[PDB]
Amino acid sequence: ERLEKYRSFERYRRRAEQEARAPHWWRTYREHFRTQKLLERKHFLRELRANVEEERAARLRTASIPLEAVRAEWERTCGPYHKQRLAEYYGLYRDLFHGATFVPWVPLHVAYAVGEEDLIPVYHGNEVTPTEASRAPEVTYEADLWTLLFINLDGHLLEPDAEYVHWLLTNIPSNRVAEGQETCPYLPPFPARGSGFHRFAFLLFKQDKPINFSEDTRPSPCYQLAQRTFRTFDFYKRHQEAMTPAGLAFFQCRWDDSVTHTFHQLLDMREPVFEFVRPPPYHPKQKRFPHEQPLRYLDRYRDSHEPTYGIY
Amino acid sequence: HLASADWIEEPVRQKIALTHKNKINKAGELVLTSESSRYQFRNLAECLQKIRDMIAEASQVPKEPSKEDARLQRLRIEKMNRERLRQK
Amino acid sequence: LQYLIDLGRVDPTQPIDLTQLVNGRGVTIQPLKRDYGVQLVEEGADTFQ
Amino acid sequence: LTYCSTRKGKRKTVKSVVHRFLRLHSGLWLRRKAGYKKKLWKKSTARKKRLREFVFCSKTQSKLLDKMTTSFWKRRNWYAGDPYQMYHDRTNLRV
Amino acid sequence: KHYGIKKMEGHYVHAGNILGTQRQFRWHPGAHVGLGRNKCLYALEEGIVRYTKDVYVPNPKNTEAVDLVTSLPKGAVLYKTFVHVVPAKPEGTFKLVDML
Amino acid sequence: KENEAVAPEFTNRNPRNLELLGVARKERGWATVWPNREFWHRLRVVKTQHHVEAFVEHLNGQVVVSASTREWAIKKHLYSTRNVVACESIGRVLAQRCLEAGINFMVYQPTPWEASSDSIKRLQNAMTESGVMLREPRRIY
Amino acid sequence: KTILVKLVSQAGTGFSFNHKRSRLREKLSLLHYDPIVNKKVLFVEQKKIRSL
Amino acid sequence: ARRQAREQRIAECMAKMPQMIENWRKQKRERWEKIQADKERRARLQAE
RNA sequence: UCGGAGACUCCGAAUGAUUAUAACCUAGACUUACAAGUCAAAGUAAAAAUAUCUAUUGACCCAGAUA
Ligand SMILES: [Mg+2]
Ligand SMILES: [Mg+2]
Ligand SMILES: [Mg+2]
Repeated sequence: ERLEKYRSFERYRRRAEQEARAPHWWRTYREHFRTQKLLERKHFLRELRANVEEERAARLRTASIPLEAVRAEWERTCGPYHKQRLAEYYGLYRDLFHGATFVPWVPLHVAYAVGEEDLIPVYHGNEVTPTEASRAPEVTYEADLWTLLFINLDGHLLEPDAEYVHWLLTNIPSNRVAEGQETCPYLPPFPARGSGFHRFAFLLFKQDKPINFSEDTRPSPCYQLAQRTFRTFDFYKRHQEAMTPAGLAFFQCRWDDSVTHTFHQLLDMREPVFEFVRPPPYHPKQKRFPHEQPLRYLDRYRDSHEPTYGIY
Repeated sequence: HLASADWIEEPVRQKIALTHKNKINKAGELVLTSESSRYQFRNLAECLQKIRDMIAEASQVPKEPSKEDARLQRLRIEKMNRERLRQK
Repeated sequence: LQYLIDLGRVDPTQPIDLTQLVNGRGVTIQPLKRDYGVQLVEEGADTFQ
Repeated sequence: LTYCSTRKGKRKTVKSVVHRFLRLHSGLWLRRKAGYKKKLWKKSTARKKRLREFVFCSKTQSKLLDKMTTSFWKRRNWYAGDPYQMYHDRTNLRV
Repeated sequence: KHYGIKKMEGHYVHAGNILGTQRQFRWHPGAHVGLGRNKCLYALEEGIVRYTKDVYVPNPKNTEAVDLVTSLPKGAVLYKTFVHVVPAKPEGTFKLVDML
Repeated sequence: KENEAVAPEFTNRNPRNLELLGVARKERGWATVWPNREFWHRLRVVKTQHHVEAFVEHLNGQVVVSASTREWAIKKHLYSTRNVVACESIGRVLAQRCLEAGINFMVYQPTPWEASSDSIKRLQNAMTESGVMLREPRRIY
Repeated sequence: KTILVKLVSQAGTGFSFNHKRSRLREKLSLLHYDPIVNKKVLFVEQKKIRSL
Repeated sequence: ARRQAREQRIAECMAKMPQMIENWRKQKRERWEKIQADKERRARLQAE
């Protein structure tokens, strides 16, 4: 009576949505399933209010905004926070670090070179064909050592947990990466046909001091998958004292024509083809008398569709 | 072996290879198999017939592709989305 | 058919007919029950040489 | 049922069964759904779909019909092109 | 007739199993549980039935449901009982058909 | 060959692998309850008293990608937090975040009055021109 | 009372389906699916099957 | 011959089918439009 | 005889109106002596997914109709 009644469905929807998140004792579906900078913002906002043109655009609803400036600014402030969710959604933290999660701090920019006119940016989680990945991607980031490597989380075939690395760069001084020793040489992505989309991630680790990486070094070129594979969590554990992750960029890859060339020419193995197999259908145990069941009942339990004549 | 398949017309061999390159073995010999019967004769018939279809489809030009299905439509959207994404 | 030929109960060198199938007890035929002959079947083609 | 007929001294088939049911050599019996031709204008489409089907018989009903039919109706019939060729046998049944 | 809960909690439920039949909407459909015209509830995927109570938000189009929801006071929030079937099988697995 | 050796059964660990393929499950129930749960991703846009925000969330409800006018970078470049163009701007901004993220298909189910809203129509137009599709494909069996 | 009538496909096929209409209404015409033609076509009343 | 007669018969009617469908649709519209012509508009005019 | 309500007392029916007309095929189940009666994914096909409430029965034989 005294309490107000919803006059709009939306306010009730907000109340309903809020309650769903809130815990309840009864079983529910969810269970089962600085200051100076702020002052600068106020000054900028006051300028926007004063601007007559901005008011004219708003009333005429013709205003436009440069997304590029916002995109660059977005990365600086809460990019880390949004980037963390992107990686968190894709489960990169849990698989790579065995459940450990690191917030990204240093933006990681990598773009795959296509010819010379332009180079495709490696947007987080974006799909990139292996064909374009033929050339080693250009890596751009700001640094004052560092180590950056490409990891195939689910690429590995023989062992589920194991992963394959395209290449590993160690002892990177400042921005320049040529000086840092290339422990592993680049190899084109080789996702198998029928294995589905493969998530490939790039991890950048700050290096406090130079460390011996004799184990990391691989013969150039190395064509042994067993030699190539290692555990990222184990590798981080060895150098965890002086190595801490700061940059994460990942992309999505699927089978393409270029993959066929890689498997035989240099990988020197026959390409693996995979088929999606759904669980076989369920039927009740066949009865000697299928009472009330149509004549098709027998065809359900016959494996062979061709006539058999037995002794005759 | 496609290279030693002199019986097949040489120009068409080029077209068949690329169109169905996936079925082509690493050595370059087309590999095709069928498993749908208990009689090798009927299974073999499938293997031979697919060769004839491949030769016929390659020799003939299907001028009209007409429309595509849902699967191809999704792929086309994916490719278009990627092209705009690579602004840099 | 192959099993019968193997054991010497059908003479492959001679022509085969319904009489020589019945004589070698290869098949059993009942004319009174609407039998109109013998139909060859595809089962066993691979082993047939 | 005529258990012993005067002229021959044999059991007699009931022809009401021969005109309604089909026996597969395994021992199953087929039948139609009563009323599948009756008052179709007031039956729902799903209802009509069920009626058109051929249905099996129970152990009791199958046992009854086997008492009302003679062995001649329980033999193997080698019909060329038979549309019931594949259904005369049971496969992959453990019981 | 004989309306009741056919499948109790903890019971394995196959694709087409009918969870329950109700003369009226005593139990509302849940995730992966289709609703029949006769209002009977049938499962859609293999799973384990679990009953929960969740906030009921009606579709905007129907007038009667919207009017009743508005009539409720601001503080009060209504609830309904739902039948859910948690999927218990993986939709598919990956196998190597052939090595080419 | 050691390289040739491969386990008969592959185990792709990517949560999004099956969904991109198209075989991932969808909630096919909730017949009596609206909004429908038949969506891999749902794009919910909330209009507050002073701010309008758009969020893309998975079945679990976690917001994979979020665009909000309250964020400093956008509002510094945006004259009035609540406006029809502001809804247009956030739509384009969210689309770019969605496109770079790799999520190109979502399901958005506005209410009848929400659908009638010009701002939502304008924001939806931004998604279409940006390449974001508001209708997802049906699951394949 | 209502009369049962036979609506006949006008596409030249023999397909027909019986429907019900009120005796006081005009002859009913209803687009319907013709299985033979695998297309929708008009169905027109031909005969009065009975009165119900 | 019967099959050919059957086939040609269906084709001829099918060629004429689109016009008949439009005519049937037109009649339904003509009935529907007239129903609301005086259902409320006549009442509104009377109220005026 | 069927079904609705009450806990035997009351109400109805052998359904009518509205229906831009509602396919085929096929996993799994409900109900049930038998017979009858219910719900339905997938696949496929028309079209641009469920007819609308309230509720509604009659077997076999045998006669009618049609292309
Ligand atoms: Mg014999
Ligand atoms: Mg029964
Ligand atoms: Mg279906």
